[PDB]
Amino acid sequence: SDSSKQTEAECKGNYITYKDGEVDHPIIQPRSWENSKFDFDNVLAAMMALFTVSTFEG
Amino acid sequence: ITEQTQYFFDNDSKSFSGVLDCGNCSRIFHGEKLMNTNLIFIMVESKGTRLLIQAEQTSDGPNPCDMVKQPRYRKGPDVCFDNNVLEDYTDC
Amino acid sequence: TASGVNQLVDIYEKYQDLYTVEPNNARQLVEIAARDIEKLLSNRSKALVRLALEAEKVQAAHQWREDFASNEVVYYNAKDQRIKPVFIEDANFGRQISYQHAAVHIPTDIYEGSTIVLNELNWTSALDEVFKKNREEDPSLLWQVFGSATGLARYYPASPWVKIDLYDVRRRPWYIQGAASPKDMLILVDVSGSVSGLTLKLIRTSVSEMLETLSDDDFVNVASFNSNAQDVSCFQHLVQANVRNKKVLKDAVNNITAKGITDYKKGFSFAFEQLLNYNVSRANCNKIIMLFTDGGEERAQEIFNKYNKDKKVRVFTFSVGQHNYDRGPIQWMACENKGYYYEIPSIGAIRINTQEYLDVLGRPMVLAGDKAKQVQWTNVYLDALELGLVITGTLPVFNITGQFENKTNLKNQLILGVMGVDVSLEDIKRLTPRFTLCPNGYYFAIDPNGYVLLHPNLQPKPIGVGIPTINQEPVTLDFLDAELENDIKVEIRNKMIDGESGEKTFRTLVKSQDERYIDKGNRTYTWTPVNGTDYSLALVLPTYSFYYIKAKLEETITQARYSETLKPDNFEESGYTFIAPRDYCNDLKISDNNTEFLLNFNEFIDRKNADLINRVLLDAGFTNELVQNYWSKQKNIKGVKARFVVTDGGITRVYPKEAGENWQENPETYEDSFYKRSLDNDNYVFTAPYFNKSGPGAYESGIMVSKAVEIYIQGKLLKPAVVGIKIDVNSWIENFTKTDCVILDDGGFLLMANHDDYTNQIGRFFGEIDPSLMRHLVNISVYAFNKSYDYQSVCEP
Ligand SMILES: *[C@@H]1O[C@H](CO)[C@@H](O)[C@H](O)[C@H]1NC(C)=O
Ligand SMILES: *[C@@H]1O[C@H](CO)[C@@H](O)[C@H](O)[C@H]1NC(C)=O
Ligand SMILES: *[C@@H]1O[C@H](CO)[C@@H](O)[C@H](O)[C@H]1NC(C)=O
Ligand SMILES: *[C@@H]1O[C@H](CO)[C@@H](O)[C@H](O)[C@H]1NC(C)=O
Ligand SMILES: *[C@@H]1O[C@H](CO)[C@@H](O)[C@H](O)[C@H]1NC(C)=O
Ligand SMILES: *[C@@H]1O[C@H](CO)[C@@H](O)[C@H](O)[C@H]1NC(C)=O
Ligand SMILES: *[C@@H]1O[C@H](CO)[C@@H](O)[C@H](O)[C@H]1NC(C)=O
Ligand SMILES: *[C@@H]1O[C@H](CO)[C@@H](O)[C@H](O)[C@H]1NC(C)=O
Ligand SMILES: *[C@@H]1O[C@H](CO)[C@@H](O)[C@H](O)[C@H]1NC(C)=O
Repeated sequence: SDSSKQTEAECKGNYITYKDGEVDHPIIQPRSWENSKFDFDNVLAAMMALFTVSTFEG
Repeated sequence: ITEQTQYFFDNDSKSFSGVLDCGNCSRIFHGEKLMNTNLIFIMVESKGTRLLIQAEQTSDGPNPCDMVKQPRYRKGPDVCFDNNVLEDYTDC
Repeated sequence: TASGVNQLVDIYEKYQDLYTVEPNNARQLVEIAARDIEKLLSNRSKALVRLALEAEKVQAAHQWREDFASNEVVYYNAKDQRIKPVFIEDANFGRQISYQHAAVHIPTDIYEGSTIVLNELNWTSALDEVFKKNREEDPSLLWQVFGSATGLARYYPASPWVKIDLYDVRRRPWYIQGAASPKDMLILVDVSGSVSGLTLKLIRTSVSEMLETLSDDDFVNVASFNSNAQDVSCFQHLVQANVRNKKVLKDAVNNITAKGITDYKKGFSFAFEQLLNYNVSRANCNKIIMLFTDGGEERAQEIFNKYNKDKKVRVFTFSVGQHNYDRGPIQWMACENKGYYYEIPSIGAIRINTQEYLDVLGRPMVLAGDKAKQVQWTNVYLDALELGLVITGTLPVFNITGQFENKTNLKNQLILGVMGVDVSLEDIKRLTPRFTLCPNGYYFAIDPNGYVLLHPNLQPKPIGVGIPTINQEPVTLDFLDAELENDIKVEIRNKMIDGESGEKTFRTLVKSQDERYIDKGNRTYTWTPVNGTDYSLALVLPTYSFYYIKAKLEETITQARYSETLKPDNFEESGYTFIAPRDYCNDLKISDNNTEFLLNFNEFIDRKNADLINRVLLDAGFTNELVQNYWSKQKNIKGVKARFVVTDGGITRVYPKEAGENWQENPETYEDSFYKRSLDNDNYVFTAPYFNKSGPGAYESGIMVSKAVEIYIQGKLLKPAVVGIKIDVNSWIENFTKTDCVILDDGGFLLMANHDDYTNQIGRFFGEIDPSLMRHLVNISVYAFNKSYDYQSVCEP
């Protein structure tokens, strides 16, 4: 969820995200090592992921 | 930054007088300081422009663009450990 | 006749006994105060030294565990295996304390249980023993913080953290003080066409943060190259990065725009030219050039060979923003020079990156064995734990792992962190007793930079910068800006900074405590350097405050009648009475309501600093004698609304007992404007009451008068007390009318004007009434003015 942690082990705990890019008004938020909505982890997952691409959506 | 102002007596002389020339008119004033006391007595003439404000009013400090030309005396620290030959420049 | 100055003179004179006028030498006092403050600072330095030694020795043997799921570290995280603490409402720090362990404060954006953090917790957990050792071998020590170079903060007296927590020890001024030596910054903002949009926002925010990470003892400037290296601001050279200059640079940076074509060669040439302006009082050490840009394609090899041949200057470079431009040139520019290359992908990465160059700047001092372990006191700044004004001593702790094995191939060139101790100005103030001096006298000390330290005019609130705008910086007041500055005081300031010890006398103008009057008086300055550190404690004594009265009492019977002299129930026949909140031993210290303080003092004296209480009791006795003898006699004179007498020690007495309800003067005598002013002059002083006050006054209180009670005990001028009266307005209106007539005082405050409308608005500053009268009056060598500045004030906008 935080863009400055390129691995799960370093992606934990809270982090500061700024609303709409203004330097002021920070907002605390947690870090989640979330995967893409559609991912190629499996062959089955790949097939459904590629299906939407064939549908010109997402 | 508030810009305070205060006023105080300048001359030890007591008697003062003159004329006031606000506009197309004349006035008479005579001043006299109460001896052995911090008071001044003046007699202005009846009414016939720009308000002086001794109350502190918000204002910007001295223009820093001008003060840096002649900075106040300053004696900084005299150690500043830097420039050691036995240093590693492999970090980037 | 009403106040009876001569009557009090006689009352004091007849009782020659109970007086022993010791002389304030003005030199032994400053000497001893300097010695005591030096001793306190050396105590703190010793504590820091031992803490640093213990921390380094503990770090030397850690073994770097990597599986903490078992044998979990035990610590008390402030932001609430954690600990359950039992808190004692200790009044020393004004908040809950434990004294049984050192709390921790992991910044919100650092994972609590990371592998690197947990190791820091583990090896620092042994520091609590030495923390307790220090706090036990001597009390009154506020904090011991170990600002590890990972964001941690292990402060010994464990209190809950004082809403989003942005605190980060690696950015606090007391950390940057020890992390690296002073600098000569030069930020090369890249305002070129390629940085339009988000990149420019990131550049401006990062530059502002960087300027926020500069102490008040290092210089800075902000250039910019867009095929032409201009300057965003009005300075055109290095400008000390003060509290003010930072604001100018921040505004200039905020008001920039992307345009033109990038030109690194010309920009770097301009930059290297600016750092060679040796005749502008530069802090000639740690030269730096921190280029900001999106991405380059030309490495200025020729410029780096023309200037910076010997690698004198360092060059950091930020590749701010998300883009796809080449970064090889920037990395190479950082690498060739003794610098380091960073990246700022987006907001959030600014705070953790802009502060990293201090790690690089610390390499030479780390490589220096022990010449760098020098306690380095900071400048006054508001504490992060809401404690007041505290100056922090700092001492870096180095990384000694593999020492005595001579491996010397490791990351032993980076400090573990700066770890400091805190000294509160309220603690220094009790080493310089003001009560022996007259209300006008006081102490003050100044940084080498001139910034004041322990000055009466230093109020605990942020120093203002510019006018506020419609919708943490240290409290640094330059010594000339804390008082009226002239051509004489500047010489004193210059001499103190150099450490020269000498005494000077002259006649200067003092801004009264109400910021509404100015008077001429003599102020024999005196200064000396505290050899322990870099400071210059001063001392201001008027010519009439050389000698002071100290009371000696042994009968204990007169002490009794003095003890019940100021009882609350004797007011009806002895007039109301105040007592100054002075430290009469551990007696309760009052805050707002003086009545309970008087009751507590009565209880304390009934039960049983001895000289100070003796002086207060003697003053109470003499004031009671005066009031009962005379003021009880000619009660309620025709035009005397009320009568009051103020002495030293804190005895203020008002006779009618009804004017007390309309007595706005502060109970403390040393803070009473009229008292100091009345001492300053040698004639009756009239105080015009304020105008349009939410509270009552100017008709039911009356104008105030005062006159210092000069005394000659043995040929020495003394002005211990002041006797004044509050003349009723109506009676002396009747007087004046019996004789456009305007009665006025210095400061242009209408006491009366014959016209009824004017005297209706009595007390308003004359000048909102007939401005032209004064506008001409100021021109004829009467009613001059001194347009001074007050940097500590509050505004509505
Ligand atoms: C400081 O300097 C010297 C000590 O050698 C002496 O003249 C002076 O009394 C010293 N005072 C203090 C407070 O250190
Ligand atoms: C300095 O420390 C010593 C040792 O605890 C103590 O006796 C002395 O009073 C301290 N000095 C001050 C000024 O607190
Ligand atoms: C480090 O952790 C181990 C295991 O928890 C512990 O035995 C050791 O005491 C810790 N280090 C220190 C300095 O206490
Ligand atoms: C911003 O800088 C430009 C530079 O020409 C200037 O014209 C403009 O007045 C400045 N605006 C402010 C608010 O300082
Ligand atoms: C200071 O140095 C600059 C740059 O070399 C030069 O232009 C200027 O004349 C110098 N001024 C003085 C007073 O030395
Ligand atoms: C201290 O230096 C050693 C050198 O090997 C390093 O392993 C260690 O991590 C350093 N200290 C910390 C707290 O990282
Ligand atoms: C006093 O100040 C208030 C401020 O709101 C103003 O409304 C009122 O008219 C003033 N009155 C006088 C007598 O100055
Ligand atoms: C005030 O004094 C100045 C300077 O002497 C003079 O120029 C001016 O005419 C005088 N009168 C006024 C109304 O300013
Ligand atoms: C205050 O004003 C007087 C008279 O105008 C002048 O002589 C003096 O130098 C001024 N001092 C300051 C500090 O402004």
